[PDB]
Amino acid sequence: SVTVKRIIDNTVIVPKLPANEDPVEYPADYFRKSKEIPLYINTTKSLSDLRGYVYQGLKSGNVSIIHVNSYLYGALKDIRGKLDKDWSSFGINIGKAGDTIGIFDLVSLKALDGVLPDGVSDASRTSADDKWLPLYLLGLYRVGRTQMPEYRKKLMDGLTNQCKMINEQFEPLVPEGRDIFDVWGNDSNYTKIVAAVDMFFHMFKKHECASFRYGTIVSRFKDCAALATFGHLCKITGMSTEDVTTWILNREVADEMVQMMLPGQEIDKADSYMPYLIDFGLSSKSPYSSVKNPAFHFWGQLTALLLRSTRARNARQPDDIEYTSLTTAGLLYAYAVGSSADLAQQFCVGDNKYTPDDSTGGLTTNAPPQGRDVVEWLGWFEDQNRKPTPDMMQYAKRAVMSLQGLREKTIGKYAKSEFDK
Amino acid sequence: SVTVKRIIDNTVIVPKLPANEDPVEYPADYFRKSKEIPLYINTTKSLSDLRGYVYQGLKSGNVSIIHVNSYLYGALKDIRGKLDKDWSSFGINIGKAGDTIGIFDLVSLKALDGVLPDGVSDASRTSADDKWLPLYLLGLYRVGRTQMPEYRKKLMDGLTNQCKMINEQFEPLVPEGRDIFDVWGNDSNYTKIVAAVDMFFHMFKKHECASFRYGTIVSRFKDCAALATFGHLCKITGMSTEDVTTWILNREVADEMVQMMLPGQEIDKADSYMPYLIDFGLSSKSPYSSVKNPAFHFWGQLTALLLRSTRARNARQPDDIEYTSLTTAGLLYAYAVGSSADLAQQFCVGDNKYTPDTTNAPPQGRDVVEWLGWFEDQNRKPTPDMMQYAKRAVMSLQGLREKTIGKYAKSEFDK
RNA sequence: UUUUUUUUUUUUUUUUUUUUUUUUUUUUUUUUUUUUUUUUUUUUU
Repeated sequence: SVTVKRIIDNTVIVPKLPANEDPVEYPADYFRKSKEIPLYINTTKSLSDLRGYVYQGLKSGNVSIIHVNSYLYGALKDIRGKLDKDWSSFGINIGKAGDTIGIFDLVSLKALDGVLPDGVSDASRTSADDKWLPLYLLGLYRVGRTQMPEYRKKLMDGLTNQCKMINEQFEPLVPEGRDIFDVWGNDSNYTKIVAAVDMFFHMFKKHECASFRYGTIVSRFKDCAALATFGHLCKITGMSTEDVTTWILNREVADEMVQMMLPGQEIDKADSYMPYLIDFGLSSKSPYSSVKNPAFHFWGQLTALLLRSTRARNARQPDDIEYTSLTTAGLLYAYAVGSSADLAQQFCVGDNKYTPDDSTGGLTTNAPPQGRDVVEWLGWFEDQNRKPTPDMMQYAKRAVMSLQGLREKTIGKYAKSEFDK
Repeated sequence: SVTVKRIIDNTVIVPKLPANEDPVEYPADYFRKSKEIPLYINTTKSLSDLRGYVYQGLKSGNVSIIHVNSYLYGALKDIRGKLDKDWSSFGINIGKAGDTIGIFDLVSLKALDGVLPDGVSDASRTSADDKWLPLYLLGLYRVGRTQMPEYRKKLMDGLTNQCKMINEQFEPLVPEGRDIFDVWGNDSNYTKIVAAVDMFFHMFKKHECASFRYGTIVSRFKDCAALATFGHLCKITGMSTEDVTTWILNREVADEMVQMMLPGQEIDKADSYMPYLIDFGLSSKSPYSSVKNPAFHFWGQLTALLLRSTRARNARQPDDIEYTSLTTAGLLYAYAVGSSADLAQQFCVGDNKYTPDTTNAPPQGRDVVEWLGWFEDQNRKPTPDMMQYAKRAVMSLQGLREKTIGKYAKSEFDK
């Protein structure tokens, strides 16, 4: 309808509305530009010194990020790990058959000049070093993310990990909520280390030091929720990835989907850079984020909730998506899966059940399709005047009533308002 | 009916009522007049000094706006940012062709003479300067707007931002509510800076200092709510902008609409001056305001509420609009969209579903004409199903502030 | 006794402001107050 007129007086009006941008950036379409990920670990002073500046700065309640980065690089240059097979991503050849490589085999540059305390702090601290101190430093990255009292839930475990080798304790005193170390995550160089470590131990899963993954793990797939919700959807319906896809039933979800499955981005790859696209700063607007995939995110989570997901009762309810239609589509999917059990004899002793029996005996009209086929159901749905039948509605009610403790703006609370009146 | 007579005695009466004015002012119809936006950053004394007068005045509990403006101009003349493509708005050619430009490439004049403390304050403060001090100053603009305890919600984040570089803390002590800095927003020169900064970093989205956008952002589209509600309406119904338009069903909403879509105002433009029409003082009565688009604003928000918007349960309920009719029209729109799911197979494996296969059964899709007609058939009075639809949309809403269209909606439909 | 709205008037008549506002919306990115890994009956000589 490129053209709209106003009837009263036959004048043209040209409906337009403010431009929005934030185009996503994929990982591949970046190793076009550079062919290395720069890690500006700056000053290169003694490790013995650095071990000091931190062990102090920590107990103190302030310590330069610049210092901790430098210390980490220091205690982590263990060139451990022997390449099982080969290894390469996005063209970059990280190593190969049994080469020996270490964490920072992901691209080190140095820089700047200014620091803090002079040359050499308090010698008091020894090689109660690598062992555990780095783990702490990395641990805090995880803790620095959660905005809620749950943080002290993690820190608890964050140290009841820790105790392993020396049995120390707390270091700061100040809660968090953003101010303390909670802002380390804002240091492009810090994150790059966290990512490099996680990506590294994800490969050498078995390694005395692979315990460092604690707290370094919440960097893997950071800002890739949509991919995850898609994964859960499959697991939770029993359907294949291609079958689940066909059940997508509104454009902007298909749009979203197409956007996520763009090829040659290595998402199905074992150990690639793609999962850390954010923390290595490969991309500044993830294509797989839940906020750039709102329609999908809603549909997928609402559906899983109707199918009894626990995860899904607390997902966030995006804004500016087409709710009513998104949820009608979810209901249907949920209803189809919900009433047609896979159900098929699996083992036997000489006597199977052949499902056959002259498969026609009950309702032939408004009895809904047998299996889980989009076409059968779409058609059945047409037959129903494209308006949810009372049973579906009943299905939804019995899935959302008896949910309790629902945070507002979650799709849990949305679902319960919509269906359990 | 230019003529009204009184039956009892055949005398003419001439109904008239008080004149109202506030005609709107568009942005374009202004770069007719001037061709520059004047920024009277006054005194031009040392930055080192200024850094002082504020760092003091702040911790104190009073500091001249005049000073802070000057300080800002001081720490912000970073001529950073290299023009990606070209850049021009309303005729004004801001930059070009790989040019390098900085924030204040939007028109500086100087003025007046009088100030406050003498020449040089407390040297105590250094270049813990640009880094973070300006951000604070700008941050306050945002905080200075909200009239509610939510302000300390923003200031919280307003500093837990802050904490990056230096880790400082509070500066005033006195809450807010209009008195402290909450009045900086009244300084035509202050705002002009806020706008210039926002408009600048909206262009150079990627820039070490682009973090300054915090708190400078609520100036973008300030007093342009109607435009926003129209955008949400589209997003929330799934309809195109031209299709949504056709669902407008009462004159004064069409009037309103026509007013908003006046051409050559650059509203669909990426980075124009239009969004900052108020803070650059391009216009003193926005055409896009919610108060100059009441009917639209009501209709648009009511409809979105029926369609499950969360945003919309708290919109304000304008006065002096035609409620009953405005809401009948909204209901219908909401009912149409609400019952006809887009619903269409999108991916396949060799076997698509071809959709191919009464009286008071309502139209199939979402077409105004089909529905208008169906509605005629219904004696232009909402059927029991619609009414039911409305109820199930508004009951189970809780926590409604009064004068919101949330509360209006719940009173009308969930008896 | 004579009185009688616990009425008053003087003007009034939104415990409305119009100057601009109107999601007690938002840096951005983002969103199970998920997860180290192993487990996961606050089962047991």
